[PDB]
Amino acid sequence: APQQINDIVHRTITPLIEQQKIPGMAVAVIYQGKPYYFTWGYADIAKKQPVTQQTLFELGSVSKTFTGVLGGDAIARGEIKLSDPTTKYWPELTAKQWNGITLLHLATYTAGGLPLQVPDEVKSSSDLLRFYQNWQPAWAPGTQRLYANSSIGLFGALAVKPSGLSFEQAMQTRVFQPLKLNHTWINVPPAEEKNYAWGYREGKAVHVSPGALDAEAYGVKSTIEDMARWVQSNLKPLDINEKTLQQGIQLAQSRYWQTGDMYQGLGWEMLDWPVNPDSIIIALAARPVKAITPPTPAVRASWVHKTGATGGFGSYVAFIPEKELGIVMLANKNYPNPARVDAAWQILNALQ
Repeated sequence: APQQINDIVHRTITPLIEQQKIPGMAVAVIYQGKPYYFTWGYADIAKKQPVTQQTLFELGSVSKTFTGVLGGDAIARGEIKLSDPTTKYWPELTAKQWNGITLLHLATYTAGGLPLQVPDEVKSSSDLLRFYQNWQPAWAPGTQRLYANSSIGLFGALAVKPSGLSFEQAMQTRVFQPLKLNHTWINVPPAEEKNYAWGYREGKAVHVSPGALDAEAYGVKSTIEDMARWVQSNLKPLDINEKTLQQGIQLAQSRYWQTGDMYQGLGWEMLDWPVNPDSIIIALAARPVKAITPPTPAVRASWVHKTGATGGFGSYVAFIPEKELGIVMLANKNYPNPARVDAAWQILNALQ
């Protein structure tokens, strides 16, 4: 643990935790490819359980990076193509609006305004079918980006259909296990409950609620050690032995669409490096997108990132491949995104 790293980390995080009233936090910095870990505060306030390197946090939308890489791995296996119509994998989707919507549109939030959330009343597979059949697009496919769990969540479900595996089995077998993410879960097993932090919302201890497409969009829980390993795998996919997984990582960091200074990958979002935090940083923001035709392969000089939240948790991951530099920040309070990005940029800027 070089003193430069200790110093910038603690000097940035301590006041963050103070200002944001975060009960507990874990941070990993990847510096020249090696991880360094830091923890503060409480995984469970009532039971006075500390955050440790083994504490599980809800990743929220950072889960989409796993879905994106799982989908990439499926493409690499020749199981699906991003150019395939959604109806190839769900022929029961017969409503006319689906003509022209591809798996690429689903993965990148460009299907034409699918909603941020699947409604709470949607539980069964028949309920879900009805939901997508009834949805009325605001826009033609591939014209506007609207961040949507109902969009990437559907991508996740369809992407695994040819494999025969459940989404959780595919993710375990094809992503978690190969990468040795042995403390990363869609469903937290009873044996690991001792390590599962409570989230805190308005001072109340909360965990994520079950929902349709939860696993695919927002349901991964993980430790700071596994998340550091996830960042290492994404910083250097070539060091991964499994050919289709290596390829899938690369596909998830390709640039499919541009809006402003940002490029949409599968799960991951990217900006050209160098970049200031103001350019890096609303319940709904509809943005016109330009297609990148054809998509740009993963650019090493990029700030690659994803913010994530559940009711009680706030996470952030960012890395720069050309510099072998990265950070994961996991907290059991959902605090504002700009504060996450500022802190990450401050740390990585100091080390870069």
